[PDB]
Amino acid sequence: QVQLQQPGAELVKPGASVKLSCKASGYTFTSDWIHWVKQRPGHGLEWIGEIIPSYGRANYNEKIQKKATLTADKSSSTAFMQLSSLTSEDSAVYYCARERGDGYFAVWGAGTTVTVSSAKTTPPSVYPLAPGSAAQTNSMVTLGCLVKGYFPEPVTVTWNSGSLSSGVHTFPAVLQSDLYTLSSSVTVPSSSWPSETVTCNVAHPASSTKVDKKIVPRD
Amino acid sequence: SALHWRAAGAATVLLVIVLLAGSYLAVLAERGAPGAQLITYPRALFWSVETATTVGYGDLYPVTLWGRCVAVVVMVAGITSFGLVTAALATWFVGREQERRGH
Amino acid sequence: DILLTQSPAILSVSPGERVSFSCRASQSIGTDIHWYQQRTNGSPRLLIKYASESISGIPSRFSGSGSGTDFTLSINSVESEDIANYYCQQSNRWPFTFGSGTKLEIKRADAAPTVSIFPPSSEQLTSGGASVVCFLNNFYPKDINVKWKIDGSERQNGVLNSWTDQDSKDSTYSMSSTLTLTKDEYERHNSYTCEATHKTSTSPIVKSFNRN
Ligand SMILES: CCCCCCCCCCCCCC(=O)O[C@@H](CO)COC(=O)CCCCCCCC
Ligand SMILES: CCCCCCCCCO
Ligand SMILES: [K+]
Ligand SMILES: [K+]
Ligand SMILES: [K+]
Ligand SMILES: [K+]
Ligand SMILES: [K+]
Repeated sequence: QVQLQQPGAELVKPGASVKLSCKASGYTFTSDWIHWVKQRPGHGLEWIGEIIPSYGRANYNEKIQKKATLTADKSSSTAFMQLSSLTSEDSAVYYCARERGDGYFAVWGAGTTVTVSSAKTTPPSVYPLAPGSAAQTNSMVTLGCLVKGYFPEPVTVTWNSGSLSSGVHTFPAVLQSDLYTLSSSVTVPSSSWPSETVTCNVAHPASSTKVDKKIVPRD
Repeated sequence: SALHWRAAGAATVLLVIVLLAGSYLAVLAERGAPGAQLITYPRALFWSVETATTVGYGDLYPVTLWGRCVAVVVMVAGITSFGLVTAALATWFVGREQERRGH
Repeated sequence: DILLTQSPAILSVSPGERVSFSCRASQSIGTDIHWYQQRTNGSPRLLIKYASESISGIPSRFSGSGSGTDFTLSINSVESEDIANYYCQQSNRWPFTFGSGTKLEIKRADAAPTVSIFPPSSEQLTSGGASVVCFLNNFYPKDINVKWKIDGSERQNGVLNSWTDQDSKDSTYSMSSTLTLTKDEYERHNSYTCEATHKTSTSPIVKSFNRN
């Protein structure tokens, strides 16, 4: 199943320490190493460090800044990374991967979007979009939802408790002074909606906010 | 069941154990030193067999102090194991020759 | 360390066709190379282990070959789902290293956009300001021009555009255009337009509405 489990996002004021957690279900051999991979926005993957828990030994990327500290936990099978005292360059998605000691990363985690900014957390506000008060559609009708005024990244956006992908085009965020804004599109056969139902589930893994709203047509 | 046999057996068991532990510990000591090729388990295993049986190919030698201590352990353990099995065979043949005669 | 070079960073291909990514290590490493896949806001997917060995759940579409310093990742019959970034990773010397990456583009048939325009809602104005959103979905090529003209008079500010990557569902592209105005300005007009202009349409493809 899903084995490595990482928190969605972290926000740190520029200078503190941040402690990333990665928890593993599935098998847990003694020959398991746990690796970390920094992926800056627009950059590739960059190996940070590894740790063997069934002994507790850690190695760190000696070729880039070695600020961090990997630690272990005996029972629960959980590892920690201690990225302490940062700038605004240390803002990236941080993956943890499991390696069976045979060199390749079999399983990865979902990542942890770590954000460095002097600002504080602002949850979003979702406003829906039914087609205009009178506009003519075809065999496929297209909806959407607006998620604006939030901080920080990211926002998980799904349609109908995640059970829908048919025509889902979610768009990247935009800058609008200290807060974000982005839209998610969905395209179903007009033979359905509104003669059925369409809700959208928007989680903000930072302020921790599930938000929902059905898309009912404009009168 | 005598002793030379009952010691060669223990040498074999302990050699197998040391090959396994040496694989593991060699990986555990080599990772972290840039340039180390001895950093996965399945080949730390074959390196341990090539090192204990005093073959030494030379394609996966350790490069750190602890990795080299582990290597010395593996070398000494393998040499002891095989010298002791040789002693066992010699004792067996001596016995069989002390019977083809009498003493 | 070991340098993994991936040439080129961008590789474009038509559907149903064999693309070949390439990885080159700065010294002989045997076959200790492993291929991962990552889509937009995805995580890495182990495609191939030790140069040329299969992974469960990976299609026969994906091969993998080479040894020493030169290694190749091939795809017979590319399809839209393959649109991702591809990395190589070595496990022959410490530390493990990754490659710079390589993007797969699919050149597909030309497609005119699907345009849609949306007025604000009875929570957005119930909470204050307003925003009028305009979508341009599943078009190809990716070159298109959003146009905001209020009352005929072109409006130029507050147009926060946003662009998808190439959609890994059908090799297409999409775009949104946020235009945000508090109802102080929204209520004293009633005409909001959104045109587009694509390689496939010499005429503008337009959408608009009224506040009534
Ligand atoms: C005057 C007579 C000289 C006789 C020999 C003396 C040798 C010096 C001390 C040996 C270790 C010092 C460590 C050091 O400062 O070296 C480490 C520095 O990174 C790396 O060690 C090494 O990589 C060397 C490992 C040698 C292992 C030998 C095992 C023998 C059973
Ligand atoms: C003789 C066995 C020594 C154990 C070596 C442990 C490796 C630790 C290196 O950091
Ligand atoms: K010899
Ligand atoms: K020899
Ligand atoms: K040799
Ligand atoms: K040699
Ligand atoms: K000998």
